Amino acid sequence: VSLQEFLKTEPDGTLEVVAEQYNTTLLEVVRNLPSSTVVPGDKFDTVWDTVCEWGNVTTLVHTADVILEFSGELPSGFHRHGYFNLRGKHGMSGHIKAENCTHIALIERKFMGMDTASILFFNKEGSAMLKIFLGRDDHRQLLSEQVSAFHTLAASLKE
Amino acid sequence: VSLQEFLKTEPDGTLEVVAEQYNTTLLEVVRNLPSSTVVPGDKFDTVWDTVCEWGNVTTLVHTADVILEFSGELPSGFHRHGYFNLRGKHGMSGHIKAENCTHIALIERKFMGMDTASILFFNKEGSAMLKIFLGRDDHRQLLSEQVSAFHTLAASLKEH
Repeated sequence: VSLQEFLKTEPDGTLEVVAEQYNTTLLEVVRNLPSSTVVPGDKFDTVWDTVCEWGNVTTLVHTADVILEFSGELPSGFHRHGYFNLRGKHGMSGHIKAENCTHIALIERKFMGMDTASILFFNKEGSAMLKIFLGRDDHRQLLSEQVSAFHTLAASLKE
Repeated sequence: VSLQEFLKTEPDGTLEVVAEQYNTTLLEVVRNLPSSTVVPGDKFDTVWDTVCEWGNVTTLVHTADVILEFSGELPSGFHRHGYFNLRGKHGMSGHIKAENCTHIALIERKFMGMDTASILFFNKEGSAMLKIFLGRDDHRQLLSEQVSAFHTLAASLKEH
């Protein structure tokens, strides 16, 4: 089966190993998803500044040996000398080489039966440099008000 | 000219640049610092559980394109199926492949004239998988109560 008709079931797990199995990038897998919106990285400020208004979200960084995730409001930031510098908001700060972000995707899919809505920031190799996931309530369901705002952003970008 | 001689006089920037400039690993640079304590990765639980008592610290992860840092209390965690899983309370959670941590270092040095005190967790290639830095006050000075606790941990790591 080719990649696009394969991603039309719903993979039993993460999108990263689908990319392996087809000798391709995470970005190429995301493009072939049933429900994804992919835009160039010059939409970074529009996407970032929009999510900053959504309330508590989860920001995630993945390395070979660590996953750190931060639940809370997305900090605002400013550009200086190639860096996007986060302003310290109740805990999380740091910097992003935002000009190395060449693509951004908004994704909706099931992950092990769980509705998910995420924003993926891609580097020039087609791999993820950062992920943001929508927040959840006490019964582990998405916050519908955030889902609505996410849908508004996807429509404004593309769809 | 040699690495240890070069480090006896405080480099003007980060320690990775020194390893870059010397074509070696960050761990080898850290070993040759004037003020460092290096222990094996089996001290992970002792180090982690100790820092969890220190108050607000800064935990940092560094990738090619992102640095994220979290200021606050270090979350406790539990081991399961090879992961150390954080019980994220006030924001930061996640998981660490702690059995891939082969060395831990406690470091004190000046960074651009600033006293700093850090804990570096190393992978088997001798590079950093995670960093924890001591907290600061509004004048950007270290919290001396944390520095004292850091010194207590370094002394205890030198028992074995």
